Amino acid sequence: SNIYAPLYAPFFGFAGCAAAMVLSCLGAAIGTAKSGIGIAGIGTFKPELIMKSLIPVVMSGILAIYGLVVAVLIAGNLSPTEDYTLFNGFMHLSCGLCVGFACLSSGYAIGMVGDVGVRKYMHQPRLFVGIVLILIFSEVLGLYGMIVALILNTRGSE
Amino acid sequence: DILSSIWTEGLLMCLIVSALLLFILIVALSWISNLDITYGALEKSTNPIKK
Amino acid sequence: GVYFNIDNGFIEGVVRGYRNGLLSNNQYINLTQCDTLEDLKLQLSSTDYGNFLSSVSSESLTTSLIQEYASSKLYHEFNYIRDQSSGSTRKFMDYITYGYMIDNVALMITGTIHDRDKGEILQRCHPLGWFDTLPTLSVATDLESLYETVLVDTPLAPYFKNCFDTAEELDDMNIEIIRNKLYKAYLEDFYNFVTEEIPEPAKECMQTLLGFEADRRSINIALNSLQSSDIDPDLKSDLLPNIGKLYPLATFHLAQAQDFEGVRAALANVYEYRGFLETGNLEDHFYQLEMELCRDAFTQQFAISTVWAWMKSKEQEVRNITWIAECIAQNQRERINNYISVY
Amino acid sequence: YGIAQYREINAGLPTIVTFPFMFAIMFGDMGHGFLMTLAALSLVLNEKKINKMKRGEIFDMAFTGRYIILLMGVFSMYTGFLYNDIFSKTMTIFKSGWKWPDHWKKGESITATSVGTYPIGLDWAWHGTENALLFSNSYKMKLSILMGFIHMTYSYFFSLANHLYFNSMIDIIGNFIPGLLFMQGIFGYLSVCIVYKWAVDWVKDGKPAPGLLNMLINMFLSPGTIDDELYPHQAKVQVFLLLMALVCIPWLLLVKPLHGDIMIHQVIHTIEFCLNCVSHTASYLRLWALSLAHAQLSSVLWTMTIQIAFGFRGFVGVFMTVALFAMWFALTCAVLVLMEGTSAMLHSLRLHWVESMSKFFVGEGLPYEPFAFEYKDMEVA
Amino acid sequence: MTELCPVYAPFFGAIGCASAIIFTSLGAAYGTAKSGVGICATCVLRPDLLFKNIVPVIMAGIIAIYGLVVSVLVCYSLGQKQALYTGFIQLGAGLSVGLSGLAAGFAIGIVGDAGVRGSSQQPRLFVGMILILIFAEVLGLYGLIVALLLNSRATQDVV
Amino acid sequence: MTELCPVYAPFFGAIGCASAIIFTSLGAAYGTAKSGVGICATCVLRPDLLFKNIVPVIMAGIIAIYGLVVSVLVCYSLGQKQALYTGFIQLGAGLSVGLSGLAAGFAIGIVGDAGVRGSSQQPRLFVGMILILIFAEVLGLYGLIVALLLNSRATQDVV
Amino acid sequence: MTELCPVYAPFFGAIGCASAIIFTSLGAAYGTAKSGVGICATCVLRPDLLFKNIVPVIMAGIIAIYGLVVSVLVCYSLGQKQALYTGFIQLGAGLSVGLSGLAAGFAIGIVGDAGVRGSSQQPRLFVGMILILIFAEVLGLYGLIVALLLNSRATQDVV
Amino acid sequence: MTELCPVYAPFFGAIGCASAIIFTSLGAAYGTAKSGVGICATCVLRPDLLFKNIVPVIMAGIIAIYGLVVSVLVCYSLGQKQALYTGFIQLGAGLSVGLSGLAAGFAIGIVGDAGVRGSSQQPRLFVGMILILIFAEVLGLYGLIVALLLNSRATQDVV
Amino acid sequence: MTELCPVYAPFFGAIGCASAIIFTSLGAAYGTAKSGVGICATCVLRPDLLFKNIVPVIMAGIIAIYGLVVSVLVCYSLGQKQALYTGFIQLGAGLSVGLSGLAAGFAIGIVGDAGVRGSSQQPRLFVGMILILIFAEVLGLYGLIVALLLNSRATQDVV
Amino acid sequence: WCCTVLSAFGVVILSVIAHLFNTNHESFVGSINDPEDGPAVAHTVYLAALVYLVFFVFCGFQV
Amino acid sequence: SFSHFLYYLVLIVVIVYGLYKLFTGHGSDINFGKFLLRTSPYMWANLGIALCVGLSVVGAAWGIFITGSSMIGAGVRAPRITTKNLISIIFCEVVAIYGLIIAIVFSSKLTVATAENMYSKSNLYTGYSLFWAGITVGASNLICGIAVGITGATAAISDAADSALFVKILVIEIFGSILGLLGLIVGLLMAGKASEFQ
Repeated sequence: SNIYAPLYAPFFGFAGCAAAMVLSCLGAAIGTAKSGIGIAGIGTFKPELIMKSLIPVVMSGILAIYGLVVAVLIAGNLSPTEDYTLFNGFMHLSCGLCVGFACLSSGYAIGMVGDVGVRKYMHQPRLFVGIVLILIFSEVLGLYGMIVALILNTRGSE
Repeated sequence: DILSSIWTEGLLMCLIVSALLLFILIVALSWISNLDITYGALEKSTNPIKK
Repeated sequence: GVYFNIDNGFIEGVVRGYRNGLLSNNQYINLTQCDTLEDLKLQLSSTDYGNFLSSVSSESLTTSLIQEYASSKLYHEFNYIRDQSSGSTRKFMDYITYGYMIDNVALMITGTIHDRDKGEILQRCHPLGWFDTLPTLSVATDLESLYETVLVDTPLAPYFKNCFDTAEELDDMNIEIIRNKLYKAYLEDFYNFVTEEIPEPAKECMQTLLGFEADRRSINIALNSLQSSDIDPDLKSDLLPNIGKLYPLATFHLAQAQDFEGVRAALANVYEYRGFLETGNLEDHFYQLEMELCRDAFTQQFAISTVWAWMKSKEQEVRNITWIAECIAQNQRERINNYISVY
Repeated sequence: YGIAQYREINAGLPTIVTFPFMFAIMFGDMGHGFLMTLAALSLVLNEKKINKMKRGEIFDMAFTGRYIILLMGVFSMYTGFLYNDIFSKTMTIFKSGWKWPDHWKKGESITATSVGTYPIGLDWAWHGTENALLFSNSYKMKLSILMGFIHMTYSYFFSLANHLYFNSMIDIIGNFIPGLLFMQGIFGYLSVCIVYKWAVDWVKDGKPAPGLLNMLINMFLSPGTIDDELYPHQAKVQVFLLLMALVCIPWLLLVKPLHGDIMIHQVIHTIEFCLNCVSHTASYLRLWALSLAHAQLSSVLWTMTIQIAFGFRGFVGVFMTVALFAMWFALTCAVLVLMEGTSAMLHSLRLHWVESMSKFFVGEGLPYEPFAFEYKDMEVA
Repeated sequence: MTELCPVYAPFFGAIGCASAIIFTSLGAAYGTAKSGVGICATCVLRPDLLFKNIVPVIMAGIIAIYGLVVSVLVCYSLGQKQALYTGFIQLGAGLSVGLSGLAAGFAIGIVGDAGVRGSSQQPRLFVGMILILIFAEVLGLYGLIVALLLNSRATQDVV
Repeated sequence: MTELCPVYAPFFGAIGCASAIIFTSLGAAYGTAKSGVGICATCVLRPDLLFKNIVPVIMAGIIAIYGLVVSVLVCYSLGQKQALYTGFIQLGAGLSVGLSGLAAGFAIGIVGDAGVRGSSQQPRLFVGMILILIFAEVLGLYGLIVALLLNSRATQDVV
Repeated sequence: MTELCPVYAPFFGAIGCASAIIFTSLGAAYGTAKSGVGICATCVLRPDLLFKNIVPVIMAGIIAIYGLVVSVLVCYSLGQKQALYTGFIQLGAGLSVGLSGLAAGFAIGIVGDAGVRGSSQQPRLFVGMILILIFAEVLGLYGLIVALLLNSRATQDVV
Repeated sequence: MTELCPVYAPFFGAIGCASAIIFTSLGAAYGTAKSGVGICATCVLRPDLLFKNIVPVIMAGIIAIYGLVVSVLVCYSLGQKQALYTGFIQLGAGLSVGLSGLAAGFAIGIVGDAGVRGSSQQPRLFVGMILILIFAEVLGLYGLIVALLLNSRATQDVV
Repeated sequence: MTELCPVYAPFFGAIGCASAIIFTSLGAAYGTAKSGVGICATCVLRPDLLFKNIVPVIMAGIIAIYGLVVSVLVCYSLGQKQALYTGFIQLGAGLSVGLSGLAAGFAIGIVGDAGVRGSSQQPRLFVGMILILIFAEVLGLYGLIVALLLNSRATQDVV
Repeated sequence: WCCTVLSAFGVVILSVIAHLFNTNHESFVGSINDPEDGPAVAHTVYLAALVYLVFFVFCGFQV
Repeated sequence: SFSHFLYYLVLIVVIVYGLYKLFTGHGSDINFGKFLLRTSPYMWANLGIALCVGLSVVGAAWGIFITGSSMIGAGVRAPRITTKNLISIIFCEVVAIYGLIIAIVFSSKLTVATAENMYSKSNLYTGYSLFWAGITVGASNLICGIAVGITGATAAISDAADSALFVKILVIEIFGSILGLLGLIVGLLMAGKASEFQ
């Protein structure tokens, strides 16, 4: 057989896919949870700008789409029939770890800062610009990992 | 083909499954051992504002 | 915070519903235009308090009576929250009670230095700070008996053993020294407790709110301890909470602040207390800050400190109700709007 | 850091030049230094206008920094001439350096021939080579340590100048001569070691070439020089310097106290003197450290923030390289000059505050604030 | 599988590439979280310097860029026939940059929180905040220098 | 796969070269975090003392400088054919310098916080605080000297 | 490499030499940090007494001296074809000096800050402070002789 | 033992049949304990609701029913000859049903405590708590169905 | 011994018979501990209710009976020349009954404490407390049944 | 406002590296990895220099 | 803590064992790949199918009480919220529905391979695919259950305040449930392509 394609390489390919999806889901879930805690906290007091403050939950969703796209690509370039290579196996492994942990960290950061910012947004109206600035500057954190995932994956296929 | 004479693959499978069972058992024990009884409702206090 | 809802979830829901019952500024305005105390209760029945005060005749109604009855319903409900939960939250609510307990025991110290009466002293004890051995502690024939019965089978023991030595109490004034230093010991222990076993964010909110209360007690001590000079600064330094957020950089100067000039220089050093003592009465400023932090607590949704926030908020609310009732009963309508609550 | 002693040699005067050059030997690049020099000119040229306009948050402490930044910028120019890198990329005006063999295979590994010495700065032939990092790093380790030792000597002579101006002799004989002989006999002996090591063409000389920074740490063991002597008795006679230093340390410990707690203060004084000497001579590697950090950061940014050359001879490629260059210039300016330049500013600043100043500057005196003020148009409230 | 180029060589290089972004992302996440908590908590009293105090999150974004650049270049270093040694140095570079970035991110978070707390209360502390954030950034910068020098060394004279 | 030069030799070299920067970076980060909290606390109240008081953060950056120097020096001895002795020594040097720098960072941060607090009130504690920071830094200096000795013989007449 | 002098023999020596300086650095750093917190707390009231109460930090300095001297000597004891016995014994010496210095450092730190806190009030407690500091430093002293005497036999009549 | 019926295969059947009762029993024990605390706390003031408040306890008993039925119906398939395939199937069925029952028991316990607590104060929360129990028990029935399908599939076409 | 009856099956059998009594004893001991603490905290105010309040203790003793009966039943089957299947079945039965009894002990202790403290006030809470106890011990009943089923299966056509 | 300095630098520096490409200089072009076509990339980088010249003219609106 | 010291002991013993094998030269004797190949793929596939539904049920129940306890607590003050908030519980247990569906579609795949024959690429791929597809679906289901439970609790508290607040917070719950949908779709996509255990 092909020594560079041992039969346990798809194990690591599925490792990449599974880790990517689970960590991305976990990060998006933490972000959504903390942002929702903040939204519900300020709702009972100044119910009005709740829709304007919803945006961090939208970013948690965006993290979810990041995880989705990386995972679906990883799944797409796996199959039993094709001679999957072990290098490609650890490659999908690393792709998954990068994207998943980047999404998890970005979700933690965005959830915490979104919670605190939305709670303090009820007191001061113009804090929303800083809140959304922090929102996007934590967005870039997960975006960077997703780009890492894309390039590492496309070299795995190559 | 054998990994290690004493560490046969079947033993490794048994150890991995038993480790998963042991971990879930220990976490279940951690949940259930943190039961605490709401003793306040079960003791008629001497304070007048309750009685 | 997901483990919070394992057991406190019902407590959380009921306390949040209670927050929904808090009085807002608009219904404070509505209660303002009332002209008579019976009109006050008539309009207040429309509020969360409901028909609570339907058991008293209008002629027998007084501001003190409405104070007592509203505080009584609040105390019923706090006791209900206390005995409907267990564990770390149970100990937390015990610590909430413990401040009122300290005040009550300090009150009982009076009546033991001079034994004029016991039964009325025990009855007039406000019921929130009650513990089991209060009646036994009341029959004390001297300071010594109270000293031993308060070092065993009551939460008073750690503070007393930390602060007092074989009941050297007659030499020290109760209210200025015995009460306040005991309150300090309680406050240090409570801050410690929150720092080990509370989780975030209950921690990050309760620790700063407790620090605020420490700061308020410290500033009150500093201002009330300069009129007389028999409180030596070393005892004053001891008497100050020694934990909070203006400690130590402001606590030291307060300890050595000899006059109003010293306290103004020391307290204005910290940011969020600049001009705090310069204008008006400290009551309004301190209660306003307290209510702001409580509102801040309510913004958090999973946190143990929500019960502290709710019951401080309701206590300050009943204080506002008493203020309105008194400023309408005793006339002087120019000070109705002194109410502090923001909801 | 601290107001001067009543009449001592104010450390400001040497710092006027050393601080900009210590920064520059840390900074290196032509291009970043040139843009920051333009920024300095922005305040130098408009000094008349800015003097009567509120500093605020746009300039703030830079209000007085118009001339500091100018001088560190021109020294950045010099360090660029002598490190040969406009931003990261090396320039090639001067005479051709190493002549790698004229016949090369498609992908062969090619060494280079020392056909001569590049006259001004690091040889441009070193650029892009697999040994470039090692050569440059060894070079600028030695440069940093040598310049730092020279700075130590120049700063320590200020202690002698101060005591001589004050006409005190016991302090001289008890601190300067023992301290000077110690610091020279170890670290300046290391410096003379390294300069002799370059001076001799080692391979042609035939005798073994010692390691890049080896001889002194080899000597730490014993007077029995292990091997690879620098010169005839060069590794042998230095035992005299070592024994002189080790018999000097108790003299330094005892001379000053021999005019209750004076001895207790002076023992601490000797301990801190030696520990500061060794620690600061080691600390002088910071110049190297941020020089290399800046060089590598310039390389990486240049390699993947500018000049992909994608879409060559294409209008879409023109637009893409326009956007890429705008992003590159923004990144270089903000990140590079602000972050790293002020970082090197701070490192050299501390260097002068302790490594040089504390060797001689000890006295703290009263400040001079006379009675006058210009105007009160600040609208105080 | 060559004796010097085993089939499992890509493990170390790939894990280094992964860690190079994972650990720096965790560090930048902590830095951004603590910094922004301080921002929104203390500028609510006085808002106008929100844009001024945005800076520690910019520094955390620079840390994230640092991880991105090291990760993309070590990706560029990856291959199939690579020598075990190459995988070892790619792993070393990845861990170096990632953990140095994690330390830098902890520094960013703590320093930014304290700095914004001070700056909202007193203005001249802003410059000192800037200086410290620069230092907490040059920590991760040194990590990046080590990593890039390593993964440059990870390819020459390799059989 | 030589007996004295096994194929897995450079793994230890890479691990040491990285750890030399990770552990120093962690120490420096803790030091600068504690010192920065101290600086913010003292400067919100005493703004002018900021620039004068910046030194402890510099001495925290010392640990990062030391990590960088030892890491690059260890890296220059890396090689695909390097013997097991070389990897052993580079690993040992990296761990020694990194953990010495971590201890130095703990000391620097703790005493920097304490001394900043003290100098906030009393004026001439600054000199003593500086000398204590000097001893904390020279600790990392001993670590660096040990690392330099190991790296110096990392390739001394190695078979 | 012969089984008398296996290829992995220098691992124990390298890790021992590293751990010696590592553990003495941790001990000295803890001692100096905690005693320096004590100094910063005491000198705000008594600035003049700094030059006298400084001793425990210097004593931690001597602990670091012990660590470096043992580390450098046992490092000079290395070599590629070193006997397994040499590696084992030099690991023993390194760990011995390191952990003995760590214990001594804990003692120095706790005794020093407590003593300086006390001596802030009472002057005659200074001599007792110093006496206890020597009776704690003797721990690192014992570690010093133990490590040196292990090093003496590290290669004595070794094969 | 033959390859497809190895001697260690029945261990997984034994663990499956044990776990299928163990985990459901632990879940039902937690459920009945929490519900018992709740009902004893509420009945002391409201005895009239004691009889109807038992429902969560019957519900934990239903969890126990799940566990018992799956455990017996999986014990009915073990043997010293059973293949490794069947052993895995019964092991997996045991884990699925046991973990499902454990989660369901936790949910019943906590929800029953909260709901009995609510029903003490306000009447029509009783039906709400009952519905939450019903959903949390179709939850457990899902795991029951998974276990039955798995075990039923096991015994067919086995060598 | 034959691979189908390996010599190390008695290890599994001994562990199973051990666990079958150990875990049930742990659970019953904790249950009687909580019940006894509740009795000694309730009877102090209502002395005459003592003998009537000790029912949960009786049932914890019955859980101990379950452990004892499973242990005695298992020990009879155990033997040197047993097949590894018998060892696995004994181990599974022992763990099943032991952990089910431990769950029953958790439940019985918690509900007994709560119920006796409730019945200290509410005299008609004792019937509900008995009901909770019965539906909690049904867990131990099911553990007992699975233990009997497994152990009875353990020696059916065993080679 | 700030685009003036960017435009000026994109004239000067981009032009000097543009010509240094067109000079088929070793440090920039001819390597194994960089594009081999000197004048080809020189054309587009000269076009970038010209568009920055126009951009600088536009930014000269400070008067 | 004793547990942390146990982790330290495990780490040190595994590190020293690995170093011992590497130095004695049997670093290949710790062959992770050989362990993967020799263990039966049936074990991986079945552990995956078991754990997918198990973790789905765990997350479902976790979210169920997380929402329900606060829902009951808030319903005390105003029982108007009970029925109208039960939709949060419905969206919490649709996660369990997803787990059940993934479990049944996975149980469509198991079967007996021809003895030691077909112990090869197809069945190995199927085994690992089933294992970590089950882990993916189960863990994603668990975490979205946690998130939806927290958001449902917050929705209950908010509904106790105002009616329209509940409907504006229900979007948070919808966003949380999108995570569970994504977990289901990724599990299906990355599991389906593996054939049965031929």
